[PDB]
Parts: sequence; C-alpha cells; structure tokens
Amino acid sequence: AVTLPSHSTRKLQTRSQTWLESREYTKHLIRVENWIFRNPGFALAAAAIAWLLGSSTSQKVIYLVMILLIAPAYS
Amino acid sequence: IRCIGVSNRDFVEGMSGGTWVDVVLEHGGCVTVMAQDKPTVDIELVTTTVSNMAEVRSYCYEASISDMASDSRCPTQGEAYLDKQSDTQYVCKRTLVDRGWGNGCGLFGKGSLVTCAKFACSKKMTGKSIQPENLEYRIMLSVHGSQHSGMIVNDTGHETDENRAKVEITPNSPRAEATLGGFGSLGLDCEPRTGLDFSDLYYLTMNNKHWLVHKEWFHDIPLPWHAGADTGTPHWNNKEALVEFKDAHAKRQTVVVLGSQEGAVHTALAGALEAEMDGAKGRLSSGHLKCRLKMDKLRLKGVSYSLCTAAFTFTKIPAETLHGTVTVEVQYAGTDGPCKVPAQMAVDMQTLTPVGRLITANPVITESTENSKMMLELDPPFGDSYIVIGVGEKKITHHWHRSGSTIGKAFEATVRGAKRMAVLGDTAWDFGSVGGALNSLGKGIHQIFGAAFKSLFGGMSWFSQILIGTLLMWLGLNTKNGSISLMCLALGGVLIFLSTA
Amino acid sequence: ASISDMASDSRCPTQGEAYLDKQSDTQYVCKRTLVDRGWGNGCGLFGKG
Amino acid sequence: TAAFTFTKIPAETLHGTVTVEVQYAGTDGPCKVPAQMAVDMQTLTPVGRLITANPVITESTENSKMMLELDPPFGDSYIVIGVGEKKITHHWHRSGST
Amino acid sequence: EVQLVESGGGLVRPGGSLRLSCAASGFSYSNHWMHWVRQAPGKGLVWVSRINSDGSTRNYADFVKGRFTISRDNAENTLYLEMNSLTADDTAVYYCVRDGVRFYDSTGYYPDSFFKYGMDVWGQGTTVTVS
Amino acid sequence: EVQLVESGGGLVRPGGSLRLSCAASGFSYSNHWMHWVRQAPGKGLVWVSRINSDGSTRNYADFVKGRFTISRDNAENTLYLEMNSLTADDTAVYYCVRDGVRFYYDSTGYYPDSFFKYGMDVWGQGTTVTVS
Amino acid sequence: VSVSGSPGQSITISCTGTSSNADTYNLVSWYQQRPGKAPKLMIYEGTKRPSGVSNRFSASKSATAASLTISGLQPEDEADYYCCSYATSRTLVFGGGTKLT
Ligand SMILES: *[C@H]1O[C@H](CO[C@@H]2O[C@@H](C)[C@@H](O)[C@@H](O)[C@@H]2O)[C@@H](O[C@@H]2O[C@H](CO)[C@@H](O[C@@H]3O[C@H](CO)[C@@H](O)[C@H](O)[C@@H]3O)[C@H](O)[C@H]2NC(C)=O)[C@H](O)[C@H]1NC(C)=O
Repeated sequence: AVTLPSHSTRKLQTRSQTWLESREYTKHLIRVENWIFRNPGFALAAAAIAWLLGSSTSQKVIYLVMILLIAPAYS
Repeated sequence: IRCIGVSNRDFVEGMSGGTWVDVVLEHGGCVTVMAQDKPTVDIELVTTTVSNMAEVRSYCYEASISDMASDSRCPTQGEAYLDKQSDTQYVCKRTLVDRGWGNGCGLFGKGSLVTCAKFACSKKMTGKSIQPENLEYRIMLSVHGSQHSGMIVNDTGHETDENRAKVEITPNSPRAEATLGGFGSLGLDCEPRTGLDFSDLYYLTMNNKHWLVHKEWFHDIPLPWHAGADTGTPHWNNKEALVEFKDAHAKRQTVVVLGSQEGAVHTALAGALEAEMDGAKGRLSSGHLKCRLKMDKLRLKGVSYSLCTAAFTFTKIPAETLHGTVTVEVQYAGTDGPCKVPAQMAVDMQTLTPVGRLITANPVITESTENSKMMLELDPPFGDSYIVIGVGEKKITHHWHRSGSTIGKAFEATVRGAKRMAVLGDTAWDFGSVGGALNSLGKGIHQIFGAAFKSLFGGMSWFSQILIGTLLMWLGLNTKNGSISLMCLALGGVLIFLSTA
Repeated sequence: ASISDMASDSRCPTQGEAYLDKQSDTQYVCKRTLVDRGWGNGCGLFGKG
Repeated sequence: TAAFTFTKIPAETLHGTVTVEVQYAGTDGPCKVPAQMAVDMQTLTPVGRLITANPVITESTENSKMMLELDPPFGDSYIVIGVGEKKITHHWHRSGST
Repeated sequence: EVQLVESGGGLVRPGGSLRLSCAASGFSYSNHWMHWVRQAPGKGLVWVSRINSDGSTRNYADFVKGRFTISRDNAENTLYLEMNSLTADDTAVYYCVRDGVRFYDSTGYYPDSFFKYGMDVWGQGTTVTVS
Repeated sequence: EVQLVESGGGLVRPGGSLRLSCAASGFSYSNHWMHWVRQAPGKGLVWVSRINSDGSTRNYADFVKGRFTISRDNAENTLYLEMNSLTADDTAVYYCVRDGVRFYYDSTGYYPDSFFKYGMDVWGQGTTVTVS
Repeated sequence: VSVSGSPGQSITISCTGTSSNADTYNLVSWYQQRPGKAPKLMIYEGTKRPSGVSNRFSASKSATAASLTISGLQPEDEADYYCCSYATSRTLVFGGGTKLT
C-alpha cells in the first residue's frame, strides 16, 4: 500500500550494524534540502506565518523551523 | 589467544579472592578474564541459533490480476451484482456511472457499475515467531599459555587440542562446565532468557533474505495478509491497498495492480537486524548474553617446572595490538622438555626490576623435540621499556615504546563505558560486577530512569532525537527556573545516543 | 435466518491465528476470538489462544 | 537421592506462577522432591515462594512424573531441583515489579 | 476392552438415503473424537469423516460434497452418519473408528491443526450396497 | 592422505558446455583455497582458476574471458568448474588442486591478500576433456 | 504396490507424499490389515509403537518419505499395509497400500 510504517522507530539496538545504517541521516536531510530547493517562495510564506505568531524572537525562529520541517513531509 | 586482534575486547580483572566474576558477553567483541594466580581465559560468543519457529501471518508483496468483468444497472434499477462477487478470490468495487438514452437504458440519472478481478499472488513474505525457550547460544573459550601464534583463529577438531573448548548454553541447561584438560574446568552459569528481548522479534523472510523484525512493525503493515496455515487455494483478507480501481469518465472503470512492492519493504526495514538461516534453524549473529564465571577450579600447568636455559630467538617479532598489549612469538632452540620461559618487562637494564604486567598465563613451552614455538602477550608500562626474554648473558631484549599517559587510558575507559551503557541499557552495570552495594544501587536507579526514558522518548530515530535534543537544549538553556538542569540532563541522554552509533 | 453445520478451530498460545477452510466461502459467517489454553487442552504454553 | 529431568521445561501462567513437570529416574519409593527458587548458586538462598506443598512423587517405579508450581521473585532466578552435583537447574525470568 | 458395533448397512437404490449407526461401550465416549472410514470391495482404506466429543467440529473429505452428515449422542454412546443421494461409487464397508490419541487433550473438543493421531480401535464395519 | 577425484570430463562439440566436479576428503575443505589447472596433450601446465573458502573471491586467468565459472560446496567437499563456449583450445586434462601452503598462514582461507605465499600441494588425477 | 519377503528377513515399505510442507511425515501412521480382518494400527506419530504391538515392527521418517521396517519376517506378516496422514489441517488420507506376501 502507501503507508508502510518505517521501522527505524523500533531500532533494534545492538553492537552489530543494522540493516541500513548508512542512509538515515542523509535520507532525511536530503528530502528536506531538495524540497526547499525546488519551491523557494514557501520560505517567504513560512517567514510570514511565523512572524505573525509568537512574541519573542526565539519563539518565532522555532515556529519558522517547525513549519519548514512540517511542510516537506506533508506530515 | 583468540582475542589478540578483535579490536573490541575488554579486560576483566580481579574477583572476591577468586570466587566468581560477573561478565557480559557480546557478539562484537570478547572478554579476556585474568585472575590473581590463574591462567588467563578468553571467552567469546560466536552464534545464536533459534529453533522450531512457528509461522504467523504471511504477507503478499507482488500481486497479479486476471480476467476482469463488470455489470451495470438502470438509473433506477438498483445496484449492480456480478455472480463472481460471491467468491473469496475476486476483488470487486462498486461505483456510479453516467448513463441514459445513449448506452441503452432510458432515464438520465447516474447508474451503478461493479467491476471484479481475480487476484493471484506470486511471492509472499512470511513472519515467524520466536519464543525465548528453545534458543541456543554457543560460547567458545580458549586459554593462553603454550600455543604458538598460528592457533589464533584456526578452527579445526578442537576437541583434541586440550586448550580450547566449546560450550552450548540453552534455557533448559543454563549452567555448564568447560573442561580444559590439565587446566581444570571453568564453571559458567549464564542467563539465556533475558538475553535480547526475544518476545517481540519475529523472524521475517522474503526470498532467501532473513531479518529480525520487531513485532508491532510486522502487524501495522498494509498489505494483503493471510494468517498462518497454508492449506490449499489461499485467501487474503485485505482486497485493498494492492489493487487500484481507477475510474475513467462516462462510466468506464479500470483495475490495475501496484507493482511488486519489494522496494518499499526493503526501505521500510531500517534499523532491523539481519540474520541467516541453516535448514530449519535461524543463526543470528548479533546478540547479547550475560554469564557469571565461577573460576575456582582453574589450575596452573606451568608451575613446578624448571626454567629453560638454552637460548631464545624472536622470530615473528613483537607487535602492538589496538589496546596497548604487546604480542611476542619466541622460538626455543634447546631440547629441555616441558619448561618454564622467563619473561619480564623491564627498564633500567642495570637492575632488572619487573615493571608493567605480564598478561599471559603460566608461561611454558610444552613441546620437547628440537625447536619449539610460543606466543605470549605483555602489558607494558607507558614509558620506554625493554622486553627481556632469557636467563643470563644470552637474554634477548627488545625496545618498546607505548604512547599514552594514564589520563589517556582513563578517558578511553570512560568512553568505552559510555558506549557500553548506551548499547546495553541497564545490564551494563554487570560487566565487572563482583558485586557490592554501590553497584547494585546504580543498577537500580539506572533501571528506573531507563524505563522512564524508554517510555517517553524512544519512539524516535537518529534525526528526530537529534532535533528534540537540540530543542530541549535551548529550552533548558534559557528557562531560568530550577528545572533547567533536568532539561539539560535529558540532552545528554538523547544526544549521546546519536554520537555513539 | 436459519443456521447450519457449525465448525471451529483453534491454534495455540503462541502460533498464528485460527483459519478454517470454510472462511473462503461467501456463505459462512465466521468470528475470531481469544480462548484460554495450556496444560489442560494440548499445547504447552499459557497465553490466550 | 537421584536425578531429575525436565520433560517440557517450564510454563508461565498468566499470573506469573511457574509450572514445572519433573521426571524421576531413580527408585527410592515415595520421597520428597527438593525444589526451590534461587539466585547466586554459590550459596543457595531461598528466594520466592513455592506454592504447591511438600512436593512428593507417589509412585515407586523406574521413571515417574510429577508437576509442581512455584511463585518466582521478580528478578531473574533459577529453578533448582535436586540435592548435590545432580541438581537440574533452569533459568526463569519474571517481568513485573511489586 | 472397547467394542464398536456398526449397524444400518443394507442394499439401497442409486440416489437413496441411508443412515449408518455405531454403538460404543467401555470407554469415555463423551471425550474421544470419532471417525468414519470406508473401504470399497477389493480396494484400500479411504478416510471419510471425523467429529469431536460434543459434535461442534465436523470434517469431511473432498469426495463428500455435503452428501454425508456425521453426528453423535454422547449420553447414548452413539454415532450416526446420514447419507443422501447415494451413488454406486460409495458401495463399501464402513468402519467406525475411535480416536484415543487426542485423549494430550482429555477434552476432545479443541480441533488444533495437525494434532497427533493414530487409529487403532475400529469396528467390524457395515456393508452398504448401491445396486 | 587426502584424495582428490575429478569427474565430469567428456568429449563435446565446439561451442558446448561442461560441468567438471572435484571430490575432496581427508582435510578441512571449508578452510582451503582450491585451484583448477589444465594441460593440453603434449603441452605444459596452464593455470585456470582459483577460489577462496567461501566463494567471495574467484580468480580466472586471462585466456578465459568469463567463459568459465568456478564455485564450491563446502558441506559437500565439492568443487565445480562450469565451462561455456568451448573451443579446440580447451581440449586438455584438468587437475583439481588444493592450496596447502596458504593454510599454514591464513587458517580462515578467506582474506585474499596480494602476493601471498602459496603452494598447490595436493593434485587429483585430472579429467580429460576434448572439444572435438 | 507389493513387496515380497522370506521368513526371517527384513522388509521396508515406503510412503511418500508429493510437496506437502515437508512436515507431514512426522504424523504418518501405519496400519495393518490381514486378509479378512479388521485393520490394526502398528505405528503412530511416525515412529512411536503402541503397547501390545510386537517389537518386530519399527518405523523411520525423513523430510521426504516414511519407512516401515519388519525384521524377522513371519508368515503372519503377509497382509495389506496402509500409511495415513493429514492432507490439510482438517483432513485425513490413506495411502495406496502395499500387499506384503
Ligand atoms: C592452525 O593449525 C593448522 C594445523 O592444525 C594443527 O596441527 C598440528 C600442528 C597440531 O597442533 C594439531 O593439534 C592441530 O590440529 C595449521 O596447519 C598446518 O601448518 C603446518 C605448517 O608448518 C603444516 O606442516 C607441513 O607438514 C609437515 C609437518 O606435519 C612439515 O614437514 C612441512 O614442511 C609443512 O610445514 C601442516 O601440515 C598444516 N596442517 C593442516 C591440517 O593444514 C595452520 O597453519 C594453523 N593456522 C594458524 C593461523 O595458526
């Protein structure tokens, strides 16, 4: 089907290497970097939506980062 | 011997006057146990076999479709019903189609069209259960002393060799004695049931590739699933997620299959251990066992011999392992029968005062013919030192320089401790666990914190927990209340998990 | 409604799930549930069947 | 004073108690079965509770079969049966906490 | 010793109905599986059907497409096999069989998959002739 | 004394294929490198192929441009050499050989170091194949 | 279909099913039927022999077939022998039978 839940959630932790230990970091970072590269203007829209919410600067930068992580996965 | 080069070995030294030592054995490395006046024994886990697994719930990862059929009804007449809908081997979908005066039925509402297609599955992946009983571990131990460098990884009829022994350990017989002829016997009481979690791990096969899969990932998977007994013409209780009923326009319906699905399963599996299969049994090569070592019936073969005084030649010469130890392979020229080799690390060759520590066993050559070979390894002092072998005026000496001061050794020891705790969880408190009260208190409070941490986090993977680690780091950095330390504490745990894989 | 030849199956404490060959028929009503088994019924283990 | 064997090793009930089935090889007539739950086999200290009774083997034949159930302690433990150097032992692990 | 006795076998026309019976005594009938097996004249043994203690589970071979109906009365220690729409292929001796190996499971109810068995207690068999 | 036995040799038409086999007994087959060597009638010995203990490393001489495939079954103590697209130049006697010298240093027989000390101490009687 | 034997010798009757899970033979049962007699079982669970059945009869099993071995043949032994096992989880099936003279 479409979903097929990822197994890295229940990562079997032991001294030997797991099935695909070479690809996790690059996997997530590559997906985010590619999607943001393709559609830039959503960076502007996310900046606006973050700026309208949150009083101090820290809250606004955190909301910006969370929007830019929640959009590429369409989670 | 058998542990010289493994590059992941740790020395377990000392005991309650020789009574017993706790030891955790892992697949990656091995443990060399050295006592006060007893031969150094190297223990290593080799393979873990699982036996008579019971098949459960096999999935389909490649569909095949067959003779489609369809039926339609008048705008008012009711709903479509194909006579192949009463068969548990056909997928059938019902929808609405535009009709009227053109196709054959006079009225203009939407109709109803049913399409059915036969499903055939070529390939299926099966999941099998593993009970923590009938699970066999195979431990191999060997002894230092008299074996030359060749017999380090040489696997042959080790029943005769008298220096290396093999022990099977199963939940039905957790206690075993390894009889090392002339050295006595190493008593070994071990805990196989609590080894590695084996009540949540299914053994998963697709096509000659076998994995260890966590249950709750082999139940929340969306594919056509049978259940257990394969008897005749199978039936899959899904009929969805592998056949796509794509609609056309103007009452046209089409049925397609999704292709072969064996690429999402290979990438859905990430962080699930690999395994291999022999016959009906499954050899896992990644595990974790905890054996208490009752070494109080080990003797020393070499004592009461007279020491050799002929000559010694350093043939393969001295070499440095990854941990600091120094392996030396000596050849003896004299024909003095069974004899005792004098070897001592020394500096200031004016007065040979023994320094360093000799991690061998009872050194001794057992051959008697003409020229014999022997291998012994020494733990040298940090400064410059001389390896001295021989009695008098014919002593062969070699110069040895070891790198890092005691502070470096302590820091590397703490790094090893951090890695071992991060990998083993609570059990790591039992590595050198002669066992006191402080160690038990540590084990307890770490067990509580571990249960809590695994209950809150631990539904996250490398990237996700690096994220939550940085976020909690900021939040604790500028919260200004008294809980900051708490939040900062969390970072360590979470972040250290990432920088030890 | 009128009913007919009942049948059943049960397969252990630690095996898969029961499967009758009359579940692949569109004329039979079938229900799947859990039953207590072990040491008195034939299969050595004590979970729910 | 004989040796014991595990026909089907142990079962674990839902409530945590352990059922064991022992087979007796010797012929001593009716005699008590020495059984207990222990940790640190060096010094066998009774830990846990043996909820059956004074276990006995009624028959006096070559091979006899008996069943007893015991209540383990929450840690890892060993089921010990027998007296000396022939005592069959098993490893048993119970999950819960008090 | 246990003795099984068949009854009800006789000549009948093709398409007729016939009810075979089996009387058991000397054991816990209410706890054993029961089987009906057949053997054609000059032919080998052919398994027909099986039933549990209570009568909940009934299994039939492939050649019986619902023609046969097995049942029992434990209080009377009786077994029955109803037969409808007889043909010539079924003229044979029918043996009533007790299943004691299952009686592991002294209840005789739970129909596990691939459970151990072996049929040693048989009746003398009754002849049915479809001519 | 270890005995190597060659099998499967026979006459074949040009372009044909043949599967030669070798049976070993009396030594730790699972831990030794194995070789196939050939010798044309009245000609010298010509090295053909070698395989390590597991089969992960297969080496062939330059004359065989992928035509031949060497393999082994450790549990059966058997060595196989499958030959395709045979020509008249392939007419020769093939000896199945054990590498005993390498076993002295590398008891695992797996690591295929460059320029390692070797020796093909045990030879079979050889099987004759003629591509005619 | 048939096997011939001399008094005092040993004979083996084989039973093979084609492509059945490679499990089946663990549960094969062997039955004896003398001429005009009710069938008697000699072997159950593949290799276990009941009490009362002579130790003369023995049984063996593999992943591909089952074998029944009768050593020290006697004139009584001449009979029809049938193997039986599961066809599926809910079924039973008897073999073609072998007439031992
Ligand atoms: C691992 O061990 C094997 C041999 O196994 C051992 O053989 C004896 C020496 C005993 O110690 C046994 O308990 C044990 O099973 C090593 O292989 C051996 O290598 C030597 C190399 O010197 C071979 O010797 C040859 O044959 C004769 C001596 O028998 C000499 O005259 C020759 O000149 C030649 O040296 C020996 O045949 C060979 N044996 C086998 C079975 O292969 C192996 O090298 C060693 N590996 C490691 C890593 O140490």
